[PDB]
Amino acid sequence: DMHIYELVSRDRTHPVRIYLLHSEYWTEDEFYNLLLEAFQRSSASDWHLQILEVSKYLVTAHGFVEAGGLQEIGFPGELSKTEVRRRINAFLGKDR
Amino acid sequence: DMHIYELVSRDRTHPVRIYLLHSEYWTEDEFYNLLLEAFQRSSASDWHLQILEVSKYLVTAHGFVEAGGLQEIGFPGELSKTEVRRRINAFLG
Repeated sequence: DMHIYELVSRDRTHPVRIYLLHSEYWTEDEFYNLLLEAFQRSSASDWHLQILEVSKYLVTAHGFVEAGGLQEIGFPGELSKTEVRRRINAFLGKDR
Repeated sequence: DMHIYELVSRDRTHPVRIYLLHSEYWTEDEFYNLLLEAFQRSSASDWHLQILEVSKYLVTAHGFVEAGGLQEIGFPGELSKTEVRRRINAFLG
């Protein structure tokens, strides 16, 4: 039962999202503490670059594996199966 | 490599997020088609129940694996390594 750890570099037009996987659960505090650890062997760059370094350290030092990305599909819970199917068909066009 | 597929059921009080992992990459369209595929087998329920049926179908029929959840930390891209450290500490204490 794997767990997902995301690191975000916030930006107006060029945000960075890194999704890491681990087989174990890390509490939020443990998670933050991991970044402090990374902060010791990495350069003093700004976050948009530092995020890359922290990711590299979690992977090498603690067994996180980087995922290729995340795709999402959402609907209101109240939405009938017919309207869901409606919305999906409209989205798919001829790729059905 | 490994890819994440998240199904969301939006609600006023009990939103539900389900995170699925797969070894293989599926386009959004293919992911949508997977839902239609599951719809062939599933009940006539509203989405808040349907989502659970779709998840189970993706898992048992398509080799998707459910993840336990998702945790996230974010900072402004422009933020210095110095201030990042300070926020982390502020949060921890």
